[PDB]
Amino acid sequence: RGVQMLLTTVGAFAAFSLMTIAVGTDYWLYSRGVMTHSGLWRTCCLFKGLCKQIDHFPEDTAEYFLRAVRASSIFPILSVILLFMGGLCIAASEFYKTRHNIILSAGIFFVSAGLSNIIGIIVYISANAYSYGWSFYFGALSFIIAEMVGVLAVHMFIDRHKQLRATAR
Amino acid sequence: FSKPFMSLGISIMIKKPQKSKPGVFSFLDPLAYEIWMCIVFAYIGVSVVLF
Repeated sequence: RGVQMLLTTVGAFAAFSLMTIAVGTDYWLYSRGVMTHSGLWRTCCLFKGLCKQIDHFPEDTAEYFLRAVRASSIFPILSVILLFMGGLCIAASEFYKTRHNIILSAGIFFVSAGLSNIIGIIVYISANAYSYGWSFYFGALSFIIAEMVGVLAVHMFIDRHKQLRATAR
Repeated sequence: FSKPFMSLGISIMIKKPQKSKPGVFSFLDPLAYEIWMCIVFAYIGVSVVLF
């Protein structure tokens, strides 16, 4: 009962922590004119040690729209804020669960936040056009943990719904 | 001079490439080595949507 809820809570916490680490640094790696890492905000070379914001958006209208989406990381930041809101909703629904319908909306918002994070990962991969960083793999692992946590959350929701349907009859 | 016993000319010397065809690494050639991971991620995401 509560063990699966605690597992879902620590999975959401670990996914939020890995998303924070993906926001932080070392998201990608690019050999400049020597390798250099980047975390979608600034770049740091491997002189060696100097760091600066290399996320310069200038140097069809769909190319300018894609550049505006890739600039400032509009998708994954709002995705992480939506994951924080879903985690706050799950924490508010864990204690004193009066209404048995907020968990479904919280899980739906959590799955939509995961889909938006996958869309932001697709944007960050499309804007790259050599190696990769470890925080990209950490964000992918957080996406996998978020998918499994959403599966476990909707499984607990349909179990609680079946329990309510059995007790209501 | 006597008559030439062995005639010769000018040819071209190249690096003589061999059949350097690897195995599994030649399979994931034609698209990328990174689009497939996004394909698997969208696959498991759509399975999450269906479930």
